[PDB]
Amino acid sequence: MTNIQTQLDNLRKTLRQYEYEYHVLDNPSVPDSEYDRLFHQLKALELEHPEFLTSDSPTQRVGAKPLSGFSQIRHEIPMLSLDNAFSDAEFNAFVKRIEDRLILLPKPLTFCCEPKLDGLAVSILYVNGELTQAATRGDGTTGEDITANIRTIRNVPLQLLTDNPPARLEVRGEVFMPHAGFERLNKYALEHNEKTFANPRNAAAGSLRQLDPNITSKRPLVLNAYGIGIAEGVDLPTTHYARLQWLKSIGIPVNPEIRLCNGADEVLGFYRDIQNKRSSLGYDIDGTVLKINDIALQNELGFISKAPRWAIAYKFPA
Amino acid sequence: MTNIQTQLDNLRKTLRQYEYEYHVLDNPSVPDSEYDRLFHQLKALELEHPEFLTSDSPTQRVGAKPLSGFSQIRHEIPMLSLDNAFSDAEFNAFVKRIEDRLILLPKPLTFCCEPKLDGLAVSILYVNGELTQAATRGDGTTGEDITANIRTIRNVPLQLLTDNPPARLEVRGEVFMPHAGFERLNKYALEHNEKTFANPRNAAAGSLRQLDPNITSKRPLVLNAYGIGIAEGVDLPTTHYARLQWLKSIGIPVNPEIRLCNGADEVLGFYRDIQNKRSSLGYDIDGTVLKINDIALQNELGFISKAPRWAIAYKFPA
Ligand SMILES: Cc1ccc(Cn2cc(C(N)=O)ccc2=O)c(C)c1
Ligand SMILES: Cc1ccc(Cn2cc(C(N)=O)ccc2=O)c(C)c1
Ligand SMILES: COc1ccc(O)c2nc(C)c(C)nc12
Ligand SMILES: COc1ccc(O)c2nc(C)c(C)nc12
Repeated sequence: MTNIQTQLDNLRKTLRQYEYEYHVLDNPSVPDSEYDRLFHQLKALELEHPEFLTSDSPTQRVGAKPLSGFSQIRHEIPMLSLDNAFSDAEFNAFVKRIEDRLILLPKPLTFCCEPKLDGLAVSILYVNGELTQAATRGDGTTGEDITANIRTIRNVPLQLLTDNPPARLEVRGEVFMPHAGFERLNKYALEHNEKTFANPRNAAAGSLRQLDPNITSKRPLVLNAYGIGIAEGVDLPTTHYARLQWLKSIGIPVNPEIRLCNGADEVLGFYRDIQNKRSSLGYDIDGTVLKINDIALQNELGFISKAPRWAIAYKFPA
Repeated sequence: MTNIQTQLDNLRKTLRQYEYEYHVLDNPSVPDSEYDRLFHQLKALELEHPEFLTSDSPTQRVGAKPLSGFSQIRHEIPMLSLDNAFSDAEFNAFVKRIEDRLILLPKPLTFCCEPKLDGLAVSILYVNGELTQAATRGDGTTGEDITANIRTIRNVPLQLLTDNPPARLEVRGEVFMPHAGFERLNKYALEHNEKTFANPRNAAAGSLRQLDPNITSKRPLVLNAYGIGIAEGVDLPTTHYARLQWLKSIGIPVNPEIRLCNGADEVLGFYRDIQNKRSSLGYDIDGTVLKINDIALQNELGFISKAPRWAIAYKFPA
């Protein structure tokens, strides 16, 4: 044991706690100046004592050497697409189809309702708590290595916030750029002759495709986790909301506007409440993503492969 | 010009006409003995005058040398999957979802209704009328070269029945084995010590995976074309039924039980009529495949990629 290895560990633990509070809780216990005082106190010391520097330290978010092309990554568990509804009557028909397709319909049919961010789908792996690999969605089967670019996102933890993290946990989420960040960026490109971005979706996509993390660092990107992929060494809850609540408690950013709605009548109330809030969110939203909250019912219903909406195989019973 | 090149052309034209009548029309103009008389009259002569032998002659269906492993084939146009319904109430919900999803709902909503064969999905290419390539469905993106095995199917034309065939036409269909053929096959395996087949679906799959066409030739397989892929040099009709009627007129086998039904009430009548006929068809059927007959409405509705049945992105209007 030494006083400096004790100081480094203390600073790291504090700075991660301050980052959880600022980014995930939206409730920092200290001013930004305090957070920064300790940030460069740590950074200075790691450089004065290189032997005690760790790859997941809050000061090592940015890789100094720019990359020379992205590498392909075959996703273990596939990244699926989403079905879409464009009306109250169309949404109610999708529910009635599930109501019959199920073996037993519970009296309250609970749904985890969330806003649909206009963002880029990614998959982030965490091995024994620390971030080792990040990748784009791509076609769903294959994507690209955006690890050094995901590492630069201030609200993405480099280390999960738990003493017993799982063996391997894949966090699935959408990268996006909020309005303030988007407006600040286009002023800078205008003040320093360079291309401006059309809308926040394109700025985020363009920032993620950068091969120099130092550019990405300057881009004001943000993550919001929507699901889970690989889950080794853990017993994930039996509802989607609770799995989301669980990610929030281990250090991952999740959208605060997520709610549970019992049946289509309540779900339509949520869709309407978010449609009026569109004007005061601080980020873009295409709509609402609605999901069957019970995971057993999700595994009962299942998926549907690339297939027409104009054809159906109405099968016979035994 | 010579009398023998004139004889060969005449025999080929006649034998193809007799095959259309026997296999596609189910109405042969002559007895099987007449068809066979001419078959080996042609075969004998092609062998007495090898120089005038063609690769698409009715006598060259079977390749004499067995293959040494199948080659992979990347499908140009993808081969999609099918959605499924398990009840009257579930089917009506799928219709109501289409009724709203469309911009304009026609008064009569016509559907091309057909029986669902329990068969193996294939893709057959015809270049300037003659059969050049056949392939399995596989994952949808990639399949296997079963050209020499498809060539052996008595009801699959080696040459389209038209003086102006299209540039490239991909016929999409299901290979299956009828009951008589299936019962005759298992008696032969029992009488000559070999594995029997569980049901017609497995016998057909096992026959298609043979690398020696001579085995496939002996297996009593059959094709029924359900759709079209590549379509160069032709203006395909604006309805699914008419495209099917068109395949029937150029020499391809299509199921005779296919009918047009106006609206869900009539479609349910068809589903019921086929459910009672199950007992007297002479081949297996899992159910009924129902399709929106108008091709414009098909291109309006579109497809849906690998995606959950338990989730939906209810988007906002402009
Ligand atoms: C100078 C400076 C330092 C830090 C921040 C934001 N911030 C604050 C905290 C905090 N308050 O605990 C934690 C992480 C973080 O990213 C800004 C905007 C500017
Ligand atoms: C001996 C023999 C010859 C032909 C057939 C069946 N058949 C008949 C015709 C025909 N009638 O025009 C055309 C093609 C064909 O496949 C069988 C069952 C047995
Ligand atoms: C970018 O795509 C999405 C966004 C938000 C979601 O909740 C998603 N939920 C699921 C299940 C899937 C496949 N995609 C999602
Ligand atoms: C073996 O799969 C099928 C069988 C019958 C059909 O009509 C099909 N119709 C379509 C459009 C598709 C994608 N698959 C089909």
